[PDB]
Amino acid sequence: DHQLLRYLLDKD
Amino acid sequence: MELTPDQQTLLHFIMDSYNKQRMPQEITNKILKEAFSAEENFLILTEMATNHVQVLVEFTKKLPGFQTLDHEDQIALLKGSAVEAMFLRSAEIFNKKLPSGHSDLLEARIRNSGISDEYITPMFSFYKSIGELKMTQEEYALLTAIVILSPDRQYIKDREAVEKLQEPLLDVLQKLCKIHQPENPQHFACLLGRLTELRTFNHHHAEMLMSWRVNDHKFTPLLCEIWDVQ
Ligand SMILES: O=C(O)c1ccc(NC(=O)[C@H](C2CCCCC2)n2c(-c3ccc(-c4nccs4)cc3)nc3cc(F)c(F)cc32)cc1
Repeated sequence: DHQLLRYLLDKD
Repeated sequence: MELTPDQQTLLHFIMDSYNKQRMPQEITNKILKEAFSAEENFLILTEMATNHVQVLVEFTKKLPGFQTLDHEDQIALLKGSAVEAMFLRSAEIFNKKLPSGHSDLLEARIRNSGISDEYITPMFSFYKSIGELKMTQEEYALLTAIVILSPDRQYIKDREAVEKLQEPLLDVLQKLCKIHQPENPQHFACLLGRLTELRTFNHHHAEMLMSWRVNDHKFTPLLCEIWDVQ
């Protein structure tokens, strides 16, 4: 699972 | 032969984005300051790499077309390039000119950092090989962008969509080589060849980390996502 990468890529 | 207006715009934009990185001198000062134990060195490595991955995500999101790509393909591209990008950046840092004798001390400090000898030699061989190419900041920045946007990566669902983003960057790099290194026409092919050597470090990064001469291999939740470690 890549929760933190997913978070860093989706935010602005 | 020469860069087009669109290409000059793209190049300058990749440059602004790349210059947001931590100063090489800031990194080398931390290492050259005093001789640290293998435990203090491993802690420096994890701190440096945590910041590196954070800066890399920001550089990656500014790459033209990256945000249009499928969300799962975005993760796969980032996970597959983080390690290679830090090694590429480490070669740049290594090859930066310092006052007489300081490059010899930096080499010895890295050699004595805690990493196994089996990984020391291929690592220094790659840094040495990079330095021989006399790469400009523009070349390092484009090569980093090309490494991130590699369609030939594992778990990519739409390879065509990625190849469309990588081609203009390959085109710019090819042009820069024909201009800054005209006496060496094989320069672009040399650069592209380095990327295969980069891939070997990625294949052995987990063993490199676990073989580090420390009692505990403590990572952060972000490093566990980017590295194949627990
Ligand atoms: O852009 C940045 O912000 C940013 C900052 C730091 C670094 N890098 C580092 O700090 C580490 C130092 C080596 C000595 C011990 C501490 C870590 N580092 C490395 C190195 C070694 C091993 C690995 C791995 N093994 C397994 C998985 S990853 C990775 C790198 N090679 C280096 C060459 C240099 F000339 C240098 F000055 C530092 C170097 C790269 C990029």
